[PDB]
Parts: sequence; structure tokens; C-alpha cells
Amino acid sequence: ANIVGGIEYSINNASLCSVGFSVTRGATKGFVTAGHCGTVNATARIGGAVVGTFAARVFPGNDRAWVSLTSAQTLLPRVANGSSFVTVRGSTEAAVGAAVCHSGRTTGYQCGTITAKNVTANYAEGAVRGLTQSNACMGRGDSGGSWITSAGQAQGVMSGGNVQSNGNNCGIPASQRSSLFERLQPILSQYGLSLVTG
Repeated sequence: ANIVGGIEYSINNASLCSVGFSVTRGATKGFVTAGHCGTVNATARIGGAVVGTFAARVFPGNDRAWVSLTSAQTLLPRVANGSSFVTVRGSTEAAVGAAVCHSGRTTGYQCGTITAKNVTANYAEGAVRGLTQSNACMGRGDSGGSWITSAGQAQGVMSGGNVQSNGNNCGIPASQRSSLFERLQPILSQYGLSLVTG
């Protein structure tokens, strides 16, 4: 399968999450995503075919993970934006106030701005700290998906948000939205990963 940020993948033939970013760990191919999407050794599938397994994860506390892929997978320096693509050019972290977008299997490509940093989310499983907040809307299933600027700087992966009864927070004003992502930099260093860029 072609590994592109934002696309859907399943975990152990059950949950569905979104791909974060194509990365390499030496000769090993992989993609980063959210830790709450799967447990170590869980099997990831795309298009009905097995593409790899969860190599490591931290959740709660943090919300990160990476999936080790088979050599047959095709790593790409891109994130899905509708039928088009946003090229991943680096991982420079944007400051509060910057515009940012994310790609996910549920809400597609959504944009907004970064409103706060170091935010704590109190999830059912426990607290997750150090998350960055944005007013771009999101929905269930977008988890693990790419957060990136229009200039191609990868910011992190989708962790959670204050979704409403319809499963997303797109139905309420931006001023009332809290969409949270796990910063990419600590994920890359935690697992010794290098971003695939173009």
C-alpha cells in the first residue's frame, strides 16, 4: 500500500484510525500515529491487506505510536488533502497563533489556528499532557492523522477533541472547539525516527 498521511487503516480488524506520517528507522519503514489507536504487536491493515504491526506506543500520559511496515510498503512524503496532496517538507514546530490543518479519515482536511500549547486532556484511560490545541474541527476516527502547515511543516498527530453528539466538533463555532494533537518532535526522538520528506 502507499503510505500517505490522513488515510484510513484498521487495527486488529477492529478500530479505524488515520495515518500520521511516513518515517524510517534505519532500514525499517513505518508511520507514526496515535498511541490510543493500538497496542504493541497489533496488526495494521490498509485496503484489506496487512501492512505492518505496532512497534511501540505510549498512552495515556502521552499519545504516540509507530507502526513498523513490511518492505513491500511504499513510503511517501505526503498528506492527503481531498484528492490532492500536501508535501511533507520538514518538522519545524509552529508557534501559537499559526495556521494549521489536519488530515483524517472522518473530517477530511480541516484547517484553523493553534490556540494553546501544553494542554492536558482527561481521557477515559487517564490524562495525556503536553498536547497542542487548535480550533480546526475534528471527528472520531481522525485520531493518529497528520497535523501540518500549508507550507508542509509536520506538527504532530491527532489525539482527541471535544466532539459533540454527531461525533465531531465541526458543528460548533471555532471559539468553542478544542482539537488536540500530540507534538511530532518527541515522537521522532523517542523512537529514533526520521521523517520522509519531499
